[PDB]
Amino acid sequence: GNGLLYAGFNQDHGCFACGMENGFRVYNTDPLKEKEKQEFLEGGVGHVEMLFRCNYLALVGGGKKPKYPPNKVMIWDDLKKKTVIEIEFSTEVKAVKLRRDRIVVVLDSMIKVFTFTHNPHQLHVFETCYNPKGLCVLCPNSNNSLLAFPGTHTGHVQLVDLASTEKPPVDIPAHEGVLSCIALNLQGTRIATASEKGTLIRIFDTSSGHLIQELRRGSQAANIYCINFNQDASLICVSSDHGTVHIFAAEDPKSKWSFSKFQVPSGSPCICAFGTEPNAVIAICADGSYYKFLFNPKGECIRDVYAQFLEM
Amino acid sequence: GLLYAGFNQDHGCFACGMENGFRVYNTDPLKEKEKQEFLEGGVGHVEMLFRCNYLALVGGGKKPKYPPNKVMIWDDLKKKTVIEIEFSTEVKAVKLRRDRIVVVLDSMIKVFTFTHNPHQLHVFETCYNPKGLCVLCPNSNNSLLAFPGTHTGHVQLVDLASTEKPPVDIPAHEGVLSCIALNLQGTRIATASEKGTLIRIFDTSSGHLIQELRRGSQAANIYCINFNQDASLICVSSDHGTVHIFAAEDPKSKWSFSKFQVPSGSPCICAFGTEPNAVIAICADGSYYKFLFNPKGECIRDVYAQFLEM
Amino acid sequence: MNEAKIAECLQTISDLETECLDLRTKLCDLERANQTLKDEYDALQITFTAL
Amino acid sequence: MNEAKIAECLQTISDLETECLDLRTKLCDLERANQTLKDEYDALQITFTALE
Repeated sequence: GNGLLYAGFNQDHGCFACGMENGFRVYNTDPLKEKEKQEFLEGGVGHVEMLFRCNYLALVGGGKKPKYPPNKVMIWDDLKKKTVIEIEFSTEVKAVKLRRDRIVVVLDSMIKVFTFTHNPHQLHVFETCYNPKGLCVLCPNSNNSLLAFPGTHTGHVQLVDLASTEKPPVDIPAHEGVLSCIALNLQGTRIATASEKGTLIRIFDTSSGHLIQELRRGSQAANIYCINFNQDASLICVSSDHGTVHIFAAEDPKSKWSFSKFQVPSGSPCICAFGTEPNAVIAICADGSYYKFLFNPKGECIRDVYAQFLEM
Repeated sequence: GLLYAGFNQDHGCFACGMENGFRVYNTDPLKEKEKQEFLEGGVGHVEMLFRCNYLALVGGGKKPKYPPNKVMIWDDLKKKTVIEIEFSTEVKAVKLRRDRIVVVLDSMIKVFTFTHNPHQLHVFETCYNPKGLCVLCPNSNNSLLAFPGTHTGHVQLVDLASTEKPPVDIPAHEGVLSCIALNLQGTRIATASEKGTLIRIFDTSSGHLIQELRRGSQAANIYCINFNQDASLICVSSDHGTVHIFAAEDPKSKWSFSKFQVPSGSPCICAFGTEPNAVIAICADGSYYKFLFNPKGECIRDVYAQFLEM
Repeated sequence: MNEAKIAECLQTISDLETECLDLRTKLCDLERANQTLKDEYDALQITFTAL
Repeated sequence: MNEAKIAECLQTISDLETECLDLRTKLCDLERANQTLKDEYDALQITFTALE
């Protein structure tokens, strides 16, 4: 195909990184610009986690010919163009989440937290239910060390503060069914959740676990691919199968349904985030399509930008 | 009103404490690098950490910005003080390395961690040290601290990485010390007494006398001593603004081969420029001079400026 | 612009310097506590070897 | 040129990143050793208090 194996936004959605069959690439989201491209003749990278706009990337090998064994996490130093820390595991790595002081690795059955040091030390292990999608969010903010992940019970989210791990975790019975997506706002004060039914998105307070807002995307089932907050957490964007994107208002009693939505014309699955304009939403699709949409108060969407980001 | 002038560790810059703040300048070519204004008062000491964002400030002047018994670490990227250390006595000078703050008082030297709460590591007693004579090697692999001992005319040398070893004590002069200088490698220390007739260079590891050099037969107040990059030369300032230039490794040549007068005659500190035959003079009146010498020992004045005015 | 690149880099440097100061501070603070607990281990060890 | 100041800054950032990594390593190393000693203290403590 096009060789894309992974796409993910950074902590503020200002960039997205792509794992490729032949390496990785980093891009500025808005305006779209290729920022870094590292080619590996020897194989692909199946997961890329940025730390904001620092020179550190977490890489996991993947694809038909992975650059690294899939049971290893590689921290890439993009200023030095080399791997500087490696952590090896007994099982495949499903995702990595970075903060400045912690490496969090996500495995199928557990979440291991390490020091971000030349010899990483394991600090914590949290058991999860079967987590093949690697669902985990970690607050990148210095004043909020929140780690959130699927609990051992179906539809529960366990929340742990990594600065006060002696405290019991908050367990949120978020859905009756298997979790499909989890998202934090930039402040780490709100968590958005969906089940495999994908009819409802629920936003909780991360400190109390209380439901703040329930948003109904529809009556029919949908595979939810992505959820993201805007910068002030007043809005969320929601991607679904067939590439539709729904736009809702969070934390507003005047919201329950989508004020806006658009379909991605190619229908390919996409992740979404908000642009630099408060009324901009960006969609990055598995086929390589980039879309920027502007919405209005009537919920009409206009296309501002379209590109194939993989050709730059 | 100029209150203080001092070179950084490589002489590539000099800093000025002013009645209304501080300034940093590039030594050669001369260019104003930074200007910080304080409406509330003066800074009487400014210690650079090379070309880093940290400056040590001590309040001074008629209306000091800070109490003179406090050391302020300035973060020049944030334009604010980030660390404060308070003392029972006035601060005479500060010396910085990346991992240590060294504070010179009139009669003792205290070494601290460079942390938000500095911890006192060592205290060394000195004789009465109103000039704040103290040199600290800035190099990561050499922690040499050198200062006036408790005995008149002695220099004490301490390695801040091996403080359990007995210090080397050098009986450098018969009289009160007036000036002390290290070379960039921290292998040599130059000294003068208040008689100022002799400059003596010692090895810092053994305390052995390497050279005894003569500035003249009559007395003179030595204001400054500095080595060139290879420590093959020293420049020496004295009263009347004369600068003497010596060969440090030639025992056959103990008198200055070259010297020039600073035309204003004001007391000045001196260092070598970027050119191997350049010497720079920073004078208390605000005059800057660059002189080029040649192998015959002739000196010509190349540059003059008021750095306080540009 | 070229100046904009400078501004980002200078901001990165100031934040990095802040972190070194914080780490060194936490390191020196912990070094002292460890030595204090090293001593309470020797003094308590001699007590319970005396018993 | 103004580009030269970019090059200097990039070197400073690279060097600072190494120092952060080294310091956090020494800090986390010591934090773990302190916890190991916090354990042996309480261990020997309760162990020979029962001896008394």
